[PDB]
Amino acid sequence: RRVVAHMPGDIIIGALFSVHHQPTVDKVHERKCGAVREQYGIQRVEAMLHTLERINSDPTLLPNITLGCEIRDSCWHSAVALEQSIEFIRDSLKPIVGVIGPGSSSVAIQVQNLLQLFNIPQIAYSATSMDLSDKTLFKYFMRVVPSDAQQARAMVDIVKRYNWTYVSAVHTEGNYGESGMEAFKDMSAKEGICIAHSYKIYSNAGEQSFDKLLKKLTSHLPKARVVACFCEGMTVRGLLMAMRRLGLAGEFLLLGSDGWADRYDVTDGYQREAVGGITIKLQSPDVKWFDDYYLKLRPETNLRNPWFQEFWQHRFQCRLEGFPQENSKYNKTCNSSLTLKTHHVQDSKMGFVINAIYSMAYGLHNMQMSLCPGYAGLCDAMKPIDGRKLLESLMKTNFTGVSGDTILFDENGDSPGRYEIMNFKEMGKDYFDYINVGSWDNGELKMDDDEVWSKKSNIIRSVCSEPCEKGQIKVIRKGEVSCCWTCTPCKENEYVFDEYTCKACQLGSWPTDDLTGCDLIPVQYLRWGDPEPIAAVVFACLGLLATLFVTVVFIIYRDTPVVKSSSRELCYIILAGICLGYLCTFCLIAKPKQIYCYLQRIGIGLSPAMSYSALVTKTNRIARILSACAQLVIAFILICIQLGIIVALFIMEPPDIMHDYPSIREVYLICNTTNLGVVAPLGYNGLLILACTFYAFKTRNVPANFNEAKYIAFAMYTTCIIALAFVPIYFGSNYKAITMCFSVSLSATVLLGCMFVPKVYIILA
Amino acid sequence: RRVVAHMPGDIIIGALFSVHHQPTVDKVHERKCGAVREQYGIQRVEAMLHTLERINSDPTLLPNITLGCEIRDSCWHSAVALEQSIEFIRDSLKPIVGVIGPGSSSVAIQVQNLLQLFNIPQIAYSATSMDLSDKTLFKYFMRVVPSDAQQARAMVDIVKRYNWTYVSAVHTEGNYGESGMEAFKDMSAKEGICIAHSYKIYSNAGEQSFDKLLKKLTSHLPKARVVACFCEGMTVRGLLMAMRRLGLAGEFLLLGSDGWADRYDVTDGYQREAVGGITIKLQSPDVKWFDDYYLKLRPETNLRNPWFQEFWQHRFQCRLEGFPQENSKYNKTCNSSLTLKTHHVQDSKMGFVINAIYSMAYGLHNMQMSLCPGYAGLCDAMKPIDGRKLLESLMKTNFTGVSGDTILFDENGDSPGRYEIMNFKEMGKDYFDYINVGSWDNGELKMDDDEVWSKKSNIIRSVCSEPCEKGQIKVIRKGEVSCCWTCTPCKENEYVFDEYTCKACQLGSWPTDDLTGCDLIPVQYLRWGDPEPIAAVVFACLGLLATLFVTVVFIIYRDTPVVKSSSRELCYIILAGICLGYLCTFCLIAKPKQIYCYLQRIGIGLSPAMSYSALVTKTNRIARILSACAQLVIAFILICIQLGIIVALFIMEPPDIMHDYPSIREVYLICNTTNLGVVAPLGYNGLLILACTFYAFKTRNVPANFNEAKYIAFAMYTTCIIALAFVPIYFGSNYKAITMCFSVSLSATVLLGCMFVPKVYIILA
Ligand SMILES: *[C@@H]1O[C@H](CO)[C@@H](O)[C@H](O)[C@H]1NC(C)=O
Ligand SMILES: *[C@@H]1O[C@H](CO)[C@@H](O)[C@H](O)[C@H]1NC(C)=O
Ligand SMILES: N[C@@H](Cn1oc(=O)[nH]c1=O)C(=O)O
Ligand SMILES: N[C@@H](Cn1oc(=O)[nH]c1=O)C(=O)O
Repeated sequence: RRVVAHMPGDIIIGALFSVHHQPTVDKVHERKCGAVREQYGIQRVEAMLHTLERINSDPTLLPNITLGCEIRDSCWHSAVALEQSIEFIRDSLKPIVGVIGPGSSSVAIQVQNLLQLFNIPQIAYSATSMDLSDKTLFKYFMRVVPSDAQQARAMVDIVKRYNWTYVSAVHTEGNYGESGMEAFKDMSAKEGICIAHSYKIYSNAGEQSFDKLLKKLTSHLPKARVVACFCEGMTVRGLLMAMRRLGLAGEFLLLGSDGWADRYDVTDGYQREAVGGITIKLQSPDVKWFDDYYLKLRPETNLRNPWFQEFWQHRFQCRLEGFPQENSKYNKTCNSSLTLKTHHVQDSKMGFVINAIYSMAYGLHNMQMSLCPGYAGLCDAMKPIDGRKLLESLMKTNFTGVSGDTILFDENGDSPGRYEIMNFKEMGKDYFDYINVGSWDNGELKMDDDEVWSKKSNIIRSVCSEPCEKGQIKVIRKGEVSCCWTCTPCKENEYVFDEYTCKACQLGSWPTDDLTGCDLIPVQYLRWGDPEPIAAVVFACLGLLATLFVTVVFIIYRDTPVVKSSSRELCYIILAGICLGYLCTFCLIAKPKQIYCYLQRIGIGLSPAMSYSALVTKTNRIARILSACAQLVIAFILICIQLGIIVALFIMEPPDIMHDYPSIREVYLICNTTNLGVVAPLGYNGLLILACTFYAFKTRNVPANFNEAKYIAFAMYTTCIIALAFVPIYFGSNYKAITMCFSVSLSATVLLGCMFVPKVYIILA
Repeated sequence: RRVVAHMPGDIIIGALFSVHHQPTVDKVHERKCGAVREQYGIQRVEAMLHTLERINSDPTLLPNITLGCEIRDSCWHSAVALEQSIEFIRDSLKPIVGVIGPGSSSVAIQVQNLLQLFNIPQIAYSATSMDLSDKTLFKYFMRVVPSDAQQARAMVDIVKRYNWTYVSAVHTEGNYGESGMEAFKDMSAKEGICIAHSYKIYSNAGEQSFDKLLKKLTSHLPKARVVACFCEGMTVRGLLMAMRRLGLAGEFLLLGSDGWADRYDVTDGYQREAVGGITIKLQSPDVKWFDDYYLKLRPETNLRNPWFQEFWQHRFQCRLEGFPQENSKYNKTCNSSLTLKTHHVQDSKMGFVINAIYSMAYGLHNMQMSLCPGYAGLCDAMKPIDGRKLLESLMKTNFTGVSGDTILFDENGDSPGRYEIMNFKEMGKDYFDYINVGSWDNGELKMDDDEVWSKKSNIIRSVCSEPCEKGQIKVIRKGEVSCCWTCTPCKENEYVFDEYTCKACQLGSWPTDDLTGCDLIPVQYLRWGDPEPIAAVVFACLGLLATLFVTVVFIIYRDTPVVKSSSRELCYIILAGICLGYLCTFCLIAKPKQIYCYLQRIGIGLSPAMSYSALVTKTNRIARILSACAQLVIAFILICIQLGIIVALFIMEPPDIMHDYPSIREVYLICNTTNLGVVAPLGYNGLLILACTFYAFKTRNVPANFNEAKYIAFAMYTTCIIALAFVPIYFGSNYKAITMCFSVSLSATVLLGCMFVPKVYIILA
């Protein structure tokens, strides 16, 4: 059977330390674990052997009673550890009062399922699963190291700190890896992280499995460069050997967990491939007295550690002759000058092992003090040491560790801890070692960003797509990982609403700069000034001066017989209307306002009706004679026909400015002028024009005072064509106001030019 | 301690049957399992304690040797089963050759991890998890039921058959639920299904936990109406209890699994909450010879089974007076008239238990006949029965099952099997039953869709969003599962590229019907129909007729002195140009072509200019005299200017068809006409017109033949005004061709109608 390392005592506590390597894949069934381990094996085994013969020699802990030990090998396998635990409990079918729990979390679970039946407390130093924190299933399990929830949080913090978004995930099969990845996914995908794929692999899988895994990992190589390994000690080594085999030598940045840590045995011979990796290590200062005791050890003297001779032969490649464990495999013979001092590395968690073997001692001491305070030794009430009492005392245990910090188990049998984010760099030529960079204690991580990536060209960001926010572009996600987007550009009309929708602005509106929001488009009107309104207003002003001159001539020659042929008042109402129609242009081309446009409508309406109606009455009188003072009256009544019409139109169309939007980009303001509200007065004016066309066609060339009718007929004919010429523009355009102004102005200055100008032209003679 | 049913023999098989219920959450640590179970307990115990006395009686199976037993209760818990297994192996520290392992995945693995260390083959009848198919970790585990991969495939088939896409999932904590749900998730998310959320719950959790789980499940009533368990017996019952408590009676459709099967003890008293649910049950015909043995049992005589009296007093809520197990909790007593024939239901896994026991017996028989073929009994070669040999013999066993089929173990340790879909329907009022509605065997699925939902208003398909492949509204996904999409339209000119993106068509193009594709929109041209161009062509034809009449008169009355004041040809060329006007109109309104382009340009550039040059020469000769044949040459030199300038513009701009895009919806075909390419000939025409105006008023009214000077000046004035009247429309419009046609026509019929016509007006007398 297997060998065991006894040491005598009054109270015996067990331990399970992974002295030998994991059994190979092909010999799992035989359960014959392979090579020996130094750090995880002989160092730990020696620690107990010492940290009990310190406790025994110390009078202040457990006086007059001697803790012994039975240290037994678990080969880091759940099957072997279970058989060893069975060997532990064979006595209960001297009793074992407790064990120092095996390193692996899955192995810890397997051994706990058996130990809790016989009420045997178990203390772990490296088991770091969340699954072991549930006291319903694991009542008799306590740890001196924090859970790996905090470790997953630390890894997530590291990932989020360096913009890393698109990462790959690898985890060892078991409880450690499974729980690690579960926590990592749950608490990462929430915040910002985005896992490309997750792969699982056994520690003892063949090289073929690792090759396949590396191919699958390289499948996403261009984008996902960070691999987040909640993996174990040997899984990462397998990955490194696969990397060496496949020729890939630094396209990945492995992001380890507390299986890689500070360990040198996982990067021996493959330092070129793992350079740049970030690991997370439970903090524990190196003990000193253990080194002093350990370095002086020799294979000749240490008989109490049955694995010592084999390890001694394995480390320095030679053989021992004068001892049974010759192991003739090694050729040369060891000389009496070899020592462990050279290339001596004391692993992490050597603080934790001693802290455990203490916590157990302090629990025993407290329960001894409580049960029989008077006696000093094994009292009658202690001979069958009760598991329940021991666990009750152990739950509330509280002391100072070797590191100087204090140890307390909370309600979950757990102890708090701080992480230390190591980094694998290359100091000199062919010289690699782990460099402490950061830390993480209770959600706060201090990181030396300078030490990692001693430059500004850090590792390529593990992102699926570049930041898509340069302007109008707006990301669309194609069903796959929510962190792969395309850069589809929205249109100029819309602005980015969120980041996945862009929404159109109002009918009169435009997106602001940088597409941040939307704001009202500036309004445009016919400003006072401008090219064309000057050409309008100068025409209007010169027309006003001309008509003032004409009325001055009229009033001067008030009683002249050559002009006292027609009704003088009739030849007045014309010019008054002309003047009003002239000021109509001025009140038309102006800043749109409530007070202005109704007056503008009145101007465009009445003047070219009343003046032309006076002309109609004059032509009526002439044609009928070829009456009395009633004609001035009929004029007034004829005018009014229109005043009533326009006042009626004023009701359904009150003067109020509305904004016009011919296109999405420009906005104009005009009042309630409408096609129906303009055509009707223009229609009436047109009807009057057609009525007076008949009388024009009647008069032809009648010999009158200075041949007035001959000029007025031609004038009215010209006005007809000028009026009908401008309709296509006015129907469809944005120049309605200026066109109306021009049309009115040009319709005027023509009738006066032929009805009054020749009279004034010859009035000088 | 815990009682253990014995039966003496030579070779003792063990077994673990869940006689008692799972220990409550509060008393897990005490390990006191609660109430007794009939189906999963006493029925199975009675089965084994018979089959192994039928086998003993049978001479053809294991002759001259008597199989025994040692049934123990696992209480459906990992902890209790482990201690029972320890009790099994205590002898090996009579030996137990093997066990009929517990039917529970987690319990199976827990017992296996202990048994394989002692080479004890274990056969499970109800452990269907996938994890137990690995022979690297579970070399000593065989089962007579198929794995859960097939069951997950069956559930996925059922889900996909009824269009169910947005589903919710709950699985019992443990190896069975976890593995089953992992397989279901993979195999569903691969194909087309879409899980809203996944919940995990322990089967023995309090009512508060189930209430919280049901709240989380009701968080998605509107869409996720199907919840697909893969959960255990006493987890669907928890769901039903929560449904009863918070008053849901059909808001969900539970889709059960092998755990639910058709068990009547998971819906007793909660039928109203579970109506309509679909379950999956391993097919096993009811064994008949077992019923005859079972129904005749009496508590007075049956003293092999130690649990039988307790079960008897539990089933009939009474107490037995004459035996120590009085259990005075019950009030009334039991008369000698109770019989198990009332409401007798046989569990749906009684085939598999007997099959497993037969398998173990046949394996033992094979190994017996191989090791010592001659001797009939237990030869000396098997006093220490080796577990390895027994496992080797078991792995290749092959016999006929109780149901009728054959039992064989493949290389993976499991056995083939077929499933049976079932539906829990309310047949009569206050009467419910499980109805077989199909089956599932090796991939192919048959379902009687008529029996389930005997209507068309079935359970609403659980979809997060309506299928939005309608019209042109596209699909956008929003950071949640690629099944909860909001449907948005895109622009009318845009056609759908794929299900998620739409893009606009070309500058000149339009999306086809149903927005599937894009096609070239037909071009729009100056159609020969329509009222306006028909009127234009009629006017051009009338102009041609007028010119032909004029030339007929012109020639008839050529040499006559009344018209022989000016050069007939000076007049003729004018006539040639006026005809060329109408020819230009004809060549303008047509299909725009390469030839027609330059022809139309030549016409418009030449005709009016060459006519007006002759006109100005004719006017200026008379004006200056108020000569000879030099007038024709001095006019031709002016005519050459248009030819030169048009040739220059021809060199600058070649004639070609140009396709214009006024809007995204309208496309026209026009020529390469340019503003600068037409303004210059217009400029020359204009300066010629103003020169003619200058020459006009000089002559004013001159007495000539029919007083030509009287009319021609007025005619040209009319031409000038009509020319400048039409230009605003041509400046802004889309009807350039027809506007130019009208302009040319109007400029025509005036140079003749009152300049040539008066000459011939009195030519007939
Ligand atoms: C990205 O990382 C850099 C430092 O590596 C720093 O700007 C910050 O942590 C991140 N920036 C953004 C915009 O997320
Ligand atoms: C939905 O299921 C029905 C059968 O129940 C069948 O038409 C097809 O599988 C699905 N129909 C559509 C339109 O996808
Ligand atoms: N921490 C791991 C165990 N472990 O694996 C290694 O390779 N080192 C180490 O400590 C766990 O909690 O399971
Ligand atoms: N089939 C389950 C076990 N099981 O759970 C129940 O509630 N019934 C039942 O058979 C498994 O394979 O784990």
